[PDB]
Amino acid sequence: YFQSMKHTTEVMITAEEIDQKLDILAEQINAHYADSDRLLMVGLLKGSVVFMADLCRRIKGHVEIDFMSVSSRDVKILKDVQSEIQGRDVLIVEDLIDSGNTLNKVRDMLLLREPKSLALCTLLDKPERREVDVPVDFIGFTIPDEFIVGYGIDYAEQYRNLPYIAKVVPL
Amino acid sequence: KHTTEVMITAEEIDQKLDILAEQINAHYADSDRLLMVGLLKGSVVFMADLCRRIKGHVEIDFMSVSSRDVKILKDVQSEIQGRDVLIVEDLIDSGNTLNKVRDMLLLREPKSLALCTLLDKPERREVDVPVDFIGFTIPDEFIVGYGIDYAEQYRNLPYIAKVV
Amino acid sequence: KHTTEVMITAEEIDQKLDILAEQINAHYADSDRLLMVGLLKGSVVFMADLCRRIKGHVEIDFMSVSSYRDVKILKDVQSEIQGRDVLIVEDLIDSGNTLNKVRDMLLLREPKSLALCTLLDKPERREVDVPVDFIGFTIPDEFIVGYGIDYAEQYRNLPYIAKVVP
Amino acid sequence: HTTEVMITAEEIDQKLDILAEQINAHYADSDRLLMVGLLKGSVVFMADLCRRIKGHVEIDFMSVSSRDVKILKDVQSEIQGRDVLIVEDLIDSGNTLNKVRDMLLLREPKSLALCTLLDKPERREVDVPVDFIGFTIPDEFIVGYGIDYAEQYRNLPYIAKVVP
Repeated sequence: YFQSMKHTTEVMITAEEIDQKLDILAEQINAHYADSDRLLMVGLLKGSVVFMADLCRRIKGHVEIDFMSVSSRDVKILKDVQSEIQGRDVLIVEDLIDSGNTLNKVRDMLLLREPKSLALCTLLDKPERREVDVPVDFIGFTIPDEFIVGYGIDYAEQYRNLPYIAKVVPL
Repeated sequence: KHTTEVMITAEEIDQKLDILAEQINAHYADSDRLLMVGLLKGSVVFMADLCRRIKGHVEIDFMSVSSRDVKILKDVQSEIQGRDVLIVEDLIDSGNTLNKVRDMLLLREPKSLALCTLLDKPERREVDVPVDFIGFTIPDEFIVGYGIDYAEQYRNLPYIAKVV
Repeated sequence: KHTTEVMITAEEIDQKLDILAEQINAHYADSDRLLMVGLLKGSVVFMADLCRRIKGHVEIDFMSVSSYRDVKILKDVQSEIQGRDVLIVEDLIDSGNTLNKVRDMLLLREPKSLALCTLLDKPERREVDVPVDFIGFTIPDEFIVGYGIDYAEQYRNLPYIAKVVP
Repeated sequence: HTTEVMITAEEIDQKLDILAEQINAHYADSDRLLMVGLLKGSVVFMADLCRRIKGHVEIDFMSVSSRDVKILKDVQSEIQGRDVLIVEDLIDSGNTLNKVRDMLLLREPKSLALCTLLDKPERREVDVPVDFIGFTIPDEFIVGYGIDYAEQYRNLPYIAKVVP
């Protein structure tokens, strides 16, 4: 069987618009952590990697980065952070928040380790999809509930490496 | 420099496992299913012997973990939400690690969470962790065997020994 | 939708573990120290029982791998393997596909020696010819549970090996 | 110590275009490319490079620690029958990459290749095949663009020499 293309992708947010938003988020984060000397940025794999890579290069001061892998089902830790959390300023960095369910469970687990502070930063937010009230400190774009990919977001492990955010559109 | 001397014999442990199993079986008599979770590596021998005496629909699972920080090196594979969960441990002394594990598991909203330890050193307690089932209450002796190591050795002793 | 029927009693398993320990202990007579490495979750009861019968300076460890779909390491061993005598301890071998990948992974770490012990072997299922040094029982291709082996996560805690009658 | 730019962000950017053209030509005929990075050092290079690679691309990550190379987190994605590209920020001794390449070869990828942004050929202690190299550099003490000194400097947008 030959499988014909069944969808295409159309740019929704360009690489340049994302770059602009990162400048804004970095101004907000840098201002927020002005009186902090060290910041630990924790990304959730796989989706946060592109965003974390770009953002971390704009954050000032002593910055450390780390990653965790969790399952979306209870939230299971597939890979924990390698850094100590207690007494540290911690910023969780995520590509997209929709339901909030995963981020809320990750927040709760980290809070147990008594960071000095815990904040959450998401590039994209679908506020319509929210199912639990998780506090998000820094938000890039507010978007409708579209089928989106790119800049770390996959569909069937495809499109994670698009430099822009696209919606997946049927023929 | 050191040697080992038997403190609690294999036969004494065997008798206490029957006593623990009766308490556990009575406690979960009305439960749909029980998930028993051991912490690696120390819990494996105790868990292996104990789970064989527990009635009903039993599943077993393991975690590996290594102050408020904890690192989860391996989480449980099984679902926790809405299930009866029994944490199975060889020895509780400070309770520091167990308390952190208990707190993390509580976030997953098990129907119930309980703790069983073969050995308890109550004089060593540094945090108030609730312990539901205890085999033997012991002084702070330097002990190995039945899963408990010194520098990774002696976990395979069938008895609990004092290191002399 | 199903029942169980005893295939190997707890007594028969106990007797076979004595035979296996005799073989293992004789095999490692000259060994300074042995690392026994069990695969989770299936090997845990067999490991617990067997390790208590093995002589000398013994250390135990565990790994968790996904079933062969690649064989992925979900939890690696904590111990160093390089230059150690290592015995992999498994509940059951059938296709051999998973154990073959595990053996290969451990060989890459350059142990002093590597050997494999399985309590149960279904040789009519073998797809890859992984060398096994110690075998407890050779069994027909039956739907089996108990002594660490599950059906849908149930029955791992049965103290005997049982056939499921569907 | 202090730091001094050795390779600018613009220079890295120019080289990533060169690397991307080589990779894109090499994999023009590929059904699925899987790019695999080692945490944490490869994340920045991976993020930049993957955005320039054409076709069906998936990315994944492993965490390994050297003593044996133990797998702290394996890839989530399937390797068997796929074209796989290991993406690394720096190769010096090659020891860890050689063990990683060997482990991935066991999974029978269609093809396996290695790309590094930086190579210190004079530091090589094992013969690992490297298919794509960005910059060949002397054994300078360096940080930035994912490479740390005691966990610091990973977020520098350029590659800096540490001058003590």
